[PDB]
Amino acid sequence: SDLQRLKFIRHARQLGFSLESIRELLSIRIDPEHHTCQESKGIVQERLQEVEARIAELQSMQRSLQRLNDACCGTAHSSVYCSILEALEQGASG
Amino acid sequence: LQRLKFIRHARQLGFSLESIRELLSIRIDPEHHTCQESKGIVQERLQEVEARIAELQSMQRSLQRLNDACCGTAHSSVYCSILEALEQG
Ligand SMILES: [Mg+2]
Ligand SMILES: [Zn+2]
Ligand SMILES: [Zn+2]
Ligand SMILES: [Zn+2]
Ligand SMILES: [Zn+2]
Repeated sequence: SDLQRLKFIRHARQLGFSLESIRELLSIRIDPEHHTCQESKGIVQERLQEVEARIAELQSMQRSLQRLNDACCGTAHSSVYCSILEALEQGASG
Repeated sequence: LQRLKFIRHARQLGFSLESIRELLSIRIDPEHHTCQESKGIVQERLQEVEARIAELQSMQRSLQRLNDACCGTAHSSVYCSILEALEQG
């Protein structure tokens, strides 16, 4: 139905599939007899790898930011002594 | 060259232009700023990063499940579990 098609698209968009990938998934959807699991899995797996890569990138930043946070007292203490500034002057490892 | 190095490091952590601007002001006039200010800027960015990680991990878990159930071979997509899952959500 029209509602089911939108539901299909909605679910794919919720997983972050690109316009290109959703178009391909839709093509498979209405013409499955001429497509395979290798094609559908490839679409999913490529998106999966991009998501995991982005998570790892963010986690690296998360760890550095966490280290920056943890070393600072976070009070009225004069910034002339702030470890955050010292760290950023040296690098981005936190 | 140091100001540019500082900015580079801040950029590597994803700080916004606004946050970098605030950090630079603290850096140049530290005697009139506090650790509370610098830590707040760090926490705002850290929380933004953690929020995005959480959103992505949610997608990752679902995608991983879709991946694992499919044979990924010449098997006709008429039987594909990925398409079935997408229909259901
Ligand atoms: Mg110290
Ligand atoms: Zn302090
Ligand atoms: Zn500090
Ligand atoms: Zn299969
Ligand atoms: Zn399949």
